[PDB]
Amino acid sequence: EPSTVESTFQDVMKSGAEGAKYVLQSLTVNSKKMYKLLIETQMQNMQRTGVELKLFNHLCAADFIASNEIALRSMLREFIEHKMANITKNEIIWVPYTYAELEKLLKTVL
Amino acid sequence: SIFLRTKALGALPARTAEYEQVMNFLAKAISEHRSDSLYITGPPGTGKTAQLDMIIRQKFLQNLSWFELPDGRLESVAVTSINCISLGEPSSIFQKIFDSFQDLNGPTLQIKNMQHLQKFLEPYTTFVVVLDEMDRLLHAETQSVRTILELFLLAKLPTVSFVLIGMANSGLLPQTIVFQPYTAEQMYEIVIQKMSSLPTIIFQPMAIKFAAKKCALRKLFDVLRGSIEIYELEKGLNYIAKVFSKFRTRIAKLNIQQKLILCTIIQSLKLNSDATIDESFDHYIKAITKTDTLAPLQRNEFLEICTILETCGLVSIKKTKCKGKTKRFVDKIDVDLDMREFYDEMTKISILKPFL
Amino acid sequence: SKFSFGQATPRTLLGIIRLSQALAKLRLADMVDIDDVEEALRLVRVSKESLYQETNKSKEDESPTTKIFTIIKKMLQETGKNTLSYENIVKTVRLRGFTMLQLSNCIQEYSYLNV
Amino acid sequence: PKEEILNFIRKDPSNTKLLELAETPDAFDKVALILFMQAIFAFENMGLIKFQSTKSYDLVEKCVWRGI
Amino acid sequence: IKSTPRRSTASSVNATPSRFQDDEQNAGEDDNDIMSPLPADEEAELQRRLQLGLRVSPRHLHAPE
Ligand SMILES: [Mg+2]
Repeated sequence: EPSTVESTFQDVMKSGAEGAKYVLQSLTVNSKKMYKLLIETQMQNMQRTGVELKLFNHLCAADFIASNEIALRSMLREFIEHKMANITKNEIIWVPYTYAELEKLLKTVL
Repeated sequence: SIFLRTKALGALPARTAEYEQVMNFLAKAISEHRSDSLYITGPPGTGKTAQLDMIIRQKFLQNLSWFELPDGRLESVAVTSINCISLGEPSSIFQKIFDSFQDLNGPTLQIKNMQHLQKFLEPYTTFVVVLDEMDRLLHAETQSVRTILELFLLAKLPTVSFVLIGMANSGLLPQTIVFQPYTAEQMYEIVIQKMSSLPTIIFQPMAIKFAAKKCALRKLFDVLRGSIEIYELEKGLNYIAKVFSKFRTRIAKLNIQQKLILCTIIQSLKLNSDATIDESFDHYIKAITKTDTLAPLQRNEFLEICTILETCGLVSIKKTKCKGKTKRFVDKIDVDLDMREFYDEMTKISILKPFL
Repeated sequence: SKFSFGQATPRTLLGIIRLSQALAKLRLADMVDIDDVEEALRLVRVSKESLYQETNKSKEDESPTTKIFTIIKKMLQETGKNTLSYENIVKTVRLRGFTMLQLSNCIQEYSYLNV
Repeated sequence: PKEEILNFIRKDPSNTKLLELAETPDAFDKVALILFMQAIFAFENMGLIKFQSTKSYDLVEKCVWRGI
Repeated sequence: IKSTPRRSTASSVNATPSRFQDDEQNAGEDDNDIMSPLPADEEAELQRRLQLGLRVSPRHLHAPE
């Protein structure tokens, strides 16, 4: 017997592909532009280690999105709560996610 | 006065895309007498509670009214409002619904769970409930999702008539509707729609456009209200810019003596990573002795300078443990400022160089 | 540190003497001057600085307020009082070469922060 | 087999959702993953396999040997 | 046309918005006064207007100041 009744009591499907799309939908317009530049820079060479701390500030110099330099902590503490940009300073960040399903996320946010 | 009524301020403005989707859920549950559960999510400030309260206060046994069907009929619809955070226990949410529907003249029965609440809605009448903030109903995975799972099963089985409309905060699944936040053009229409009852409008068309884009609804109300209190305390386009600026600066507000200790705090965290208050005091003393400038301070008065940085918002002092052989509880020191603004304010005085 | 070389052995001290004595033979001089000692010590510093890069920065030409602050440190070393009446520090600034107008602006600046 | 799996899932014309999934080129890679996840969890409830960490789910161990 | 017009015309940006300047209005108002005597690409001008943040004082598509 395949056991269909007892199989609905455990987490069979078990960092959130469909859950990350609902987070960006509830955010503002300027909040989605901050995550779009981080994905394009990280998925450029999957052998790039990621986006450095001062590297993210260089993207704001070419596109007026944030305010200044002290406003970086206001957006960094919110992305780490939804599990989307893990830190790994040897500050180089890298989220544990492959580029197989990450390419489809750029079409939804566009 | 026109300044007193402006600061105090069924289709809501900038919400016609979600108002029709909400009324469509009730067109199939009251007309066909089918039980279903609704789920509403979104960030705080999208006007979720203001949208549901406007429908009840317009187109809607105590608490009995009449609802107008699209084709043209009449039915006894009972609508109530019960908040989840305004309760004592999450398991006692079934008793509050009974007190809001049953009349006070009849007998008051006690409800324990689902078996005592389903039998009451069997003979009956569309019971509409508005459970605000359903995210607090969990017990802070098996025992946590118990009140939500029980209330969802009560509004899914037939033979009864109980609808559930919840407003959370960001084959029997509820219809999820994501509330989109207000943008620049959406926040501007609500301002003119809310202040439409006023005879004279003292606001400028170019000032509301700046506050609508900089705040992208509760944050916009505090900006417009602050401009009226500021203008009335000193006696336009510049009125909207003063509300965003009055609410590098934390460094200039300190003295020259407090800047020397602060410069040694970030210096000890670079060559030692995790450091405590006892280790930071020894590094500051040995750093000022080679220069032979300014008199040193004792360890008792060393905490007075660090208290100024904590109140302003530059040094965060927490309580953690150690990582060596003597892993005991000790007070660790940490910072939360940027290195770009730190290496630019102290360099303008041209009096300190080895301390940076 | 990472560039941990050898210890200051006494054999390295005799090497500077042999290098300074060999430099005097090329100049046909029976006495070692000061230029022979500086030339012999330069060859040792060059061989030791081969690991470091060619990036050297030095700047020490700020406002003259720092030079006046050094005179105040001499009074605190002998006594150690932060009083407002300063009649002995003015006599030391005049002997240096600074004017009396710029001295009054430096004392008022330090008195505001209580130094 | 790939030809027998696609031909069996298309024998139910009443279900319109079963014919839409078989039209995708990744249909054989998705059906085999569903049956594999149902058999893996069925083996853990009986005590055949064993998981390592809780927030990992990447390696499985053996705890039942036939013959002993 | 880049080592001199990029610096001379940058001083007029601090006094052009009466100080909020939108990027949509730059292609409708400055195209007949600044972009007409000095031709430049629309994509290349976006990086020049965004590089003003390095000077602290001249700070979405809007340019607050
Ligand atoms: Mg609310």
